[PDB]
Amino acid sequence: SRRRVVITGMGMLSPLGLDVPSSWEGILAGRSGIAPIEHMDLSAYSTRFGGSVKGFNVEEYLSAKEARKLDLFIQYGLAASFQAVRDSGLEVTDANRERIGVSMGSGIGGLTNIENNCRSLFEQGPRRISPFFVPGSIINMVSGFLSIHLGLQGPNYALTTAQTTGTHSIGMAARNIAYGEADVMVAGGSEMAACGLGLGGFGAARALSTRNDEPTRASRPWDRDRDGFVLSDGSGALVLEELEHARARGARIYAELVGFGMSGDAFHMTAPPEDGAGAARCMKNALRDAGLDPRQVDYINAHGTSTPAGDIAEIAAVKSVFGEHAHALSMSSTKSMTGHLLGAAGAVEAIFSVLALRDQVAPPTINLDNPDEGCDLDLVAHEAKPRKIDVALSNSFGFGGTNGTLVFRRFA
Amino acid sequence: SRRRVVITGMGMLSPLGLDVPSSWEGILAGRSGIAPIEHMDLSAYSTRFGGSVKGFNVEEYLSAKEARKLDLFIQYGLAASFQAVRDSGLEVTDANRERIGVSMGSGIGGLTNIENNCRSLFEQGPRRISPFFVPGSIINMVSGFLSIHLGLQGPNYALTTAQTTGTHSIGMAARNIAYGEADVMVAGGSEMAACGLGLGGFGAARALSTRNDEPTRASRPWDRDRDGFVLSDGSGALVLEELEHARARGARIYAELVGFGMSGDAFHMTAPPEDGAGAARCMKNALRDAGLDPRQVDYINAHGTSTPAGDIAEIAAVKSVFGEHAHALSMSSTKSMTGHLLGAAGAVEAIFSVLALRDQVAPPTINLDNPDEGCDLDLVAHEAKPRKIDVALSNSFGFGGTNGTLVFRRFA
Ligand SMILES: C1CN(Cc2nc(C3CC3)no2)CCO1
Ligand SMILES: C1CN(Cc2nc(C3CC3)no2)CCO1
Repeated sequence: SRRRVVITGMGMLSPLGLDVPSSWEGILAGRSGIAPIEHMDLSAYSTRFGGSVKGFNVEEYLSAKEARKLDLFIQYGLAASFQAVRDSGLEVTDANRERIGVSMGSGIGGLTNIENNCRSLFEQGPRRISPFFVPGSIINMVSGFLSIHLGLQGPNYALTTAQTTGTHSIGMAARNIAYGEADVMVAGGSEMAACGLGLGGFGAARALSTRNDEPTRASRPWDRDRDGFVLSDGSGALVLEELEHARARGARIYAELVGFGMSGDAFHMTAPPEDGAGAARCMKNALRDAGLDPRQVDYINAHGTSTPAGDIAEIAAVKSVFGEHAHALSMSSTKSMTGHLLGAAGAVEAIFSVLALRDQVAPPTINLDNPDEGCDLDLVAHEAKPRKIDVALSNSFGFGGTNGTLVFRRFA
Repeated sequence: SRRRVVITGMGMLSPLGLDVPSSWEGILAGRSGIAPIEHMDLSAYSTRFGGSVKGFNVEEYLSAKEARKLDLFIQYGLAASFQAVRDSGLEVTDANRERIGVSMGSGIGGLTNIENNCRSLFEQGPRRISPFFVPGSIINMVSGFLSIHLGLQGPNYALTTAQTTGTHSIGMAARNIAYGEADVMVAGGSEMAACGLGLGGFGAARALSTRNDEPTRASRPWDRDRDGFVLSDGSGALVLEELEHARARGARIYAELVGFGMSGDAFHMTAPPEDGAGAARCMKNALRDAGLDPRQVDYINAHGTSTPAGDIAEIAAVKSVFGEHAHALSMSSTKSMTGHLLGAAGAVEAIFSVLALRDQVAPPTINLDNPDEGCDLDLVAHEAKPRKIDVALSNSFGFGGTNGTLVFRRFA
């Protein structure tokens, strides 16, 4: 029968920090991680800024010899995973290594690497493609390389569900533990899509904010002057652990993961439905999975991408699910500060959701100067709000009409 | 406790045929689908051949306009999925659409699309990138587009576990049904990595057969003259269904999915351990999942990629798991005929395993002229072998040491 799942370790790279604590300090202080991109010439692009990881030192984690072989998304994924495992205090042994797995996901994985090897192929020919190109670029190699370095012989896999990837990765890893397929899972996601193909591709779809002259104000979820999402890089990893296994070894437990929902919109390849029907189905699945009265929800970390259609869909979904209680809970988008980490958005946001529970504080939606038509909930505009939070919900939506919800609550 | 999962529909594109029965006919006749790759200049490449899908007409499935938006891997995935759903006779209704989900995966996804947009990007800059570039290229758009086209509102996700994708997709879908998260899932994988970056990428790692003079002899699993895998394209989709749901509507049931195993080697990024300790744990895990003794297994559809290290690891793994029954089971690599469909390998091989149960026949390992040192099992050399098959295993082992086993059993 179904076992309980707790969070015993967390790790992160974000535009606000090279770990969880430094990232969280920025979240609570309403700091923006968004800046003109310096690694390349974006003068031909309609968007020239995003959320870069600043000062990442791969030699805190990996040999320069291994690092050279791996795309930044894999480097970021491993850094976050190592942080999480260290933070858990878990010791891997011959006694438990078959029961510890990994589910670290990505939207596109090694797009920089693919672009660079494409450049080689077109300018020089196939003989200049790296021998490390495939294992260094494909999405499942965070899971792969992590398992190799730590000796994890449990379930080893990777999700790719676009902007929903991190939430799905965490939820399904929890199910692995819940149903007895593993006792421990490292789960989350990593993204580094800030190359010509990523900024170009989202640019061609007009999905990105073009506020090049004021990048820290670009990401403004529910604000009437929003004009698309801000592209950001990084990684979130959590150590998920069966409750009795955590109690047995004396683990510090951050919070309990009580609920997971998925649903398909079955609406459109890229646009969410205006009424938030699929998002509402997903949150209800998750609240029923957690055995909760919806009025128990104190805080929602919204998907909150700063797109016109996405942001209003979410208000509509929240109003439909929570009715009058929609006015009592706090909902915020940390994407106001971090931008949109795509495959990693759900993973960093699950971590902010857990910290919202630890510190009893709703992070702000910065840049929310003029809430749009119908965006009349407590959206924690401008400044962090200390408040009672027993239950926190993290939403993600993505291309293909793919929805995820995670429900966390305090553990004592 | 757990619900029972059966297979009520199958769909396929392979190097042998544009559907399951035509592909299966090729398999039982020992036909090769491998040939020099056409309409692509491979002069500068060490490998010039592969398993291509021949005569695929996407307009049987999609309008020309919707096909132009989608990478070939997505087209192939949708073809297999639409075949599988039509094969099942399932009627999607408002009453059941929330209970029907999709998990169609890929190893890379849209390399061909990415390669052609790199061309535009380097030659002309970002302004020639298609607006449909991102949604037309990302791995979760087979699940996305299928869900939208058929109105499927159940769990909607995509796996990417390299050469293990198809096996994990089917296994995890089976779990969704077993634990009551869905009543029906369309599951499997698709792949089209026959571009410069795919042939070039694998070529640079020297992973491919370079037997350009005799492409149909290139794929020769456990033969002493094998020299790497053969890159192939295509798709497999299965309709997985809870047993009482299949029986209520009078579905034709091909077989029962009784077991699913996952394991990580935690060994090497691309090579398996020589003893196949990983594949052995995964098979043992799948038999335990099915409540079956190794003695009950009759037929194994091997990973059998025709790589020196992979083929011999699988022999060690089978001898270890099965002991004094290892010679009594038949084990064949259909990759001897199809080549390696990468993320789709496990999907088309699950279908071949199901059909082996229906037709009571072990497909051949063609080109097994001179079994290697230790390759003394019943590998079904050269020709199909009619026999008693009650239980069939399908193995997948991939980059990152990610392993998958499915266990199928006759139904009645
Ligand atoms: C999550 C982020 N993903 C990243 C991405 N992929 C692309 C191009 C190659 C298709 N540009 O950026 C897209 C899916 O959603
Ligand atoms: C099964 C196929 N996988 C996908 C793949 N990626 C590549 C090049 C871009 C790196 N070619 O194919 C890799 C291994 O798993």
